[PDB]
Amino acid sequence: MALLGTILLPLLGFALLGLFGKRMREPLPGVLASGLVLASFLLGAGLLLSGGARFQAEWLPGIPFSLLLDNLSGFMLLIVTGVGFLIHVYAIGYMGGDPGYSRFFAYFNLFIAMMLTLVLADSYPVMFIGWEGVGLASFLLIGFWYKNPQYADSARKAFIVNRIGDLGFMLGMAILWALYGTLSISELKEAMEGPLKNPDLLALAGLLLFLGAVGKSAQIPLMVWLPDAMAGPTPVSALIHAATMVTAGVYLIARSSFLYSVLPDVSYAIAVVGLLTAAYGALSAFGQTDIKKIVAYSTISQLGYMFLAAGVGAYWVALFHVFTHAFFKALLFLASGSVIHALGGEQDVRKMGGLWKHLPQTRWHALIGALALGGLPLLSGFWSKDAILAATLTYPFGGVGFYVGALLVAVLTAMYAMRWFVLVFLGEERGHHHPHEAPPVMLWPNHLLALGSVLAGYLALPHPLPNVLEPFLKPALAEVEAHHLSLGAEWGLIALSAAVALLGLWAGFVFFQRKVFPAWYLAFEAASREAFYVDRAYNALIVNPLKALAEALFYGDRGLLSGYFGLGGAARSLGQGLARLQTGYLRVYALLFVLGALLLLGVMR
Amino acid sequence: MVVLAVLLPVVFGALLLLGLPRALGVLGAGLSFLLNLYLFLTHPGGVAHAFQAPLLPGAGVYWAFGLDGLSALFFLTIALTVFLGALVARVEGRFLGLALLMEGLLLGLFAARDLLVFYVFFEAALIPALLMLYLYGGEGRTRALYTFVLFTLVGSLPMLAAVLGARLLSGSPTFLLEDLLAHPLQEEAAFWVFLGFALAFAIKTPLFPLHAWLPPFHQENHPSGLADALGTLYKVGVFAFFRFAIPLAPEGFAQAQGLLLFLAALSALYGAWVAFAAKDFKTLLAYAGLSHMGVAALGVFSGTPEGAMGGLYLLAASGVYTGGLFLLAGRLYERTGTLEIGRYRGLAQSAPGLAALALILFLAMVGLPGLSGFPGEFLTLLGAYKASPWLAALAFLSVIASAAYALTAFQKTFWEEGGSGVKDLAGAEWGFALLSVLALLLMGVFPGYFARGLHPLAEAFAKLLGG
Repeated sequence: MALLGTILLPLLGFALLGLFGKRMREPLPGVLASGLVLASFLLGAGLLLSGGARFQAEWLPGIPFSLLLDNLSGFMLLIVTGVGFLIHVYAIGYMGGDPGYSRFFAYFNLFIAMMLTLVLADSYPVMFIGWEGVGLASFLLIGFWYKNPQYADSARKAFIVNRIGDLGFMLGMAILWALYGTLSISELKEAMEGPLKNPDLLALAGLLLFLGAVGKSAQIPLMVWLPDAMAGPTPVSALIHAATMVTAGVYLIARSSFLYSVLPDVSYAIAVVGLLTAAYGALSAFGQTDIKKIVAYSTISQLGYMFLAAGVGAYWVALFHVFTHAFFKALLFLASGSVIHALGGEQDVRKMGGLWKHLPQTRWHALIGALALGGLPLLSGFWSKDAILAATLTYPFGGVGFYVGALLVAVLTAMYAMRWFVLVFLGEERGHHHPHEAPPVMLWPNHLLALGSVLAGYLALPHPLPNVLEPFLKPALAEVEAHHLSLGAEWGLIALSAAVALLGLWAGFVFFQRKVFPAWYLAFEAASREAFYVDRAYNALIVNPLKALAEALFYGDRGLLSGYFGLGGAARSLGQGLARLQTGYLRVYALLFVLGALLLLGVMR
Repeated sequence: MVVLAVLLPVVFGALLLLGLPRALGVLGAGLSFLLNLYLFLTHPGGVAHAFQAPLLPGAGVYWAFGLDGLSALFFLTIALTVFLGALVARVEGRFLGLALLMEGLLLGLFAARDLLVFYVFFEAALIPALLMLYLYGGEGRTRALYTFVLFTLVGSLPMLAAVLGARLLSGSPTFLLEDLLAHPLQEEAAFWVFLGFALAFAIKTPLFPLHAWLPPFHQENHPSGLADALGTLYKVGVFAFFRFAIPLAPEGFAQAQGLLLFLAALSALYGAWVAFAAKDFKTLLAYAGLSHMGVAALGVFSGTPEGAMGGLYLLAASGVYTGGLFLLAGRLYERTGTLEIGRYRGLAQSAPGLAALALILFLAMVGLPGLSGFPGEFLTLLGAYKASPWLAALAFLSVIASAAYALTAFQKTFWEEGGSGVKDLAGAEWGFALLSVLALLLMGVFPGYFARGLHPLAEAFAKLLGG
């Protein structure tokens, strides 16, 4: 019951800031929200340290309300609460002079409470409640400044894609109800081991669940909806791309590990899609001329990395990548937000350059972030990315091409991170920033974020060094493991990863300081800027034809109603043809009389 | 007892039509709400307040009334919805008495314990609707009226022969549903009676090829949408299916199940899809109501007591929030004067809390979890997938088009660039919004508490389709 108050708090907060909301001074919404986030972090750490929590309440007949707080749930809870409070303070700073402060923080409280309801769940319906609640809050916050049509269609497309994924989720849930009749991950898992039945149906439910996960974490083909989330405020974009709404997909695989571990083709396909998403994000990142989108495509590549990890069965390794990511991508995004808060929201790259010397305490933040994303050999991202690279080979499903693929992806991530950093801070001088670039309580929580990013790190280390997260995560759930490993050659692989990351950093350094940009590279960069002409096709044969069929079926309904009118008109026409039978000459009336009487007398036999 | 709760809206509507003043009808609807909620509590079962009186002893007709669990929450739904529509109305055309009359009639209709009384109210409810439609607005008012009335009547009048057959061919002593259920109809005789039931109930469900009465009906009513709210409450078809049509003639329904599920799925998809092309509020909401009836028909036709209870719960809540959206559109019309979705875009900045109310109502519309629509929607998915996976899957390419049309209309109406600025909120709209969202949250968050009484009926009448 105390576990439920953690979620109840950012409901009272949201109700206050939504109903009355602007009846408070400017700093207050952040104060209340941050207090609720911190008092949920505290009461969740206290419960987890106390061994765990369980709560059951009455709901739909056969479908009760089950909350389960274990190691895997508390891990996500602590992550989300800490990053959310840090982004809450950074938003207290960054939101200034903007109306809707209460709107902002009420949506924040709603987001946090719904994400907690999502992860803290023993029943799939509650997971889906959290899913659609997160989609709602995200669609709301992306369109926070609603006066712009440009930043409305973004959230529109976002929630449509989200609901496509959620429909896939609903169909998988209906499948896992028809078969067993439980739909509670605990008892469904305890009943699903042993006599598996209709393996086609099990793999199908897994396929639809993964389809929902793709929409949630913006994988192929639903990839396109994430970059437009640049429209939302920067702390919103951090919360959506780093701590929440993307971890839901990998967490679904982490909780359904019992299902996906007995599905070799399904897990192989999940790894394939993770690799494809990583490649797409990496290839199309640097061509993007906007800071937010060039970071969003890196988010795409990193989520592809995480799905690759969770695809081969490296669930604890995928959660390692999730931990590292939650640190460094929040660093990146809050850095970009302080940057455009210094330049008055200019929000471009080609209109940037030479911000290195100008900016104290910001070049350090951006450099730390760019190194973690590129995987600086001594940084958390390095451990996570190379643990995934190894788990590719060691864990099942083969990992043959995926290893060299992810290695080249590391090259490209380093390259585009260097492009970002150079074109934003080096190699020209443009624009204006006089008065106030560095804020206290904006760069201060970013300080703690960057520090943790540097030292997230060594919780998961190759087997000579302590792997702290594996024994914490494995016993509660994700129980099954079957993987080879080696030594000496594995550290040679670590050395290959470190060398590749450094060579990619310097390769981006030279290529993006050069300004040579050869003929083929210019076309490549242009195509990458337009996201490889994906949206043109997406609006070509699906969306615009859906509009066309809406219009055509409206025409068809018009014609159906006209046909009913034609029935009425046939009735009246038949009526007047029978009415014209009464001419008025008495001889006609007597003839028809005698005819009818004869007919009647004939029928009587 | 039940009789008083049923009659109170009728007599208060009389005292509004013949007597004065306008305001007393609001408190009459409130008193109905209170009494229907009280009768909803302490409910032991069907016998709750049993009432038996003779109507045609020689023919076998009795005034037969009582509260099921289904009748209880439907009483609550109607009383609440009509009271909201009474306070916020702003119609003031001196016809709210007709709306209270229709409320009492629908209450008696759901309280029908014998078949003929159900049929009687089913036919009688044609009068208010046509009146408040005809003399209170619309250019093609008489023509859309003739369309709707001819549809309903062509469907209904052969159903009278159907009910005469159901009484006579089973040798039932009276029209009581208890007795008629005790004497089932035999093969090659339940066929025709169920077919007569299915035409009359489908044309009023409404289903795809027969939905043509709904947009013209909803457009030409009083633009405040009170008549539209009650007409949306007039889609009671599904109920009669589950309670009357199927149990009384399941033999033909056994064969017609595939076609009925197909109609339900195709209706849902077509409505939620064409709602996108709708350029106006009445057409959009008409197609939405058609979608909801398609999903409810799917849930009922699927068997699967899960799907049956879900379809009924979805039907009740969908009536609620669709009437709410109609009243919201009527209030924005009264303060603006136009229902176009394109024009008057800036509303959200001028309207502080009307946008959030419209958003909550729309979210419940597209079936967002945490509101009343999601329990029934998902239970219907489960039951239909049990019945036919293909039809539930196709039919549920609906949340996509649902989200599309709801968010498109909400954005292009409220969120975009500011216009002149529009009236914010009325004093009655305050209690209206408060109670509406309160009910939505309570019925969506705790579908455990409600819908418990729906489970025994559902499981028994679904196993009836078994061995």
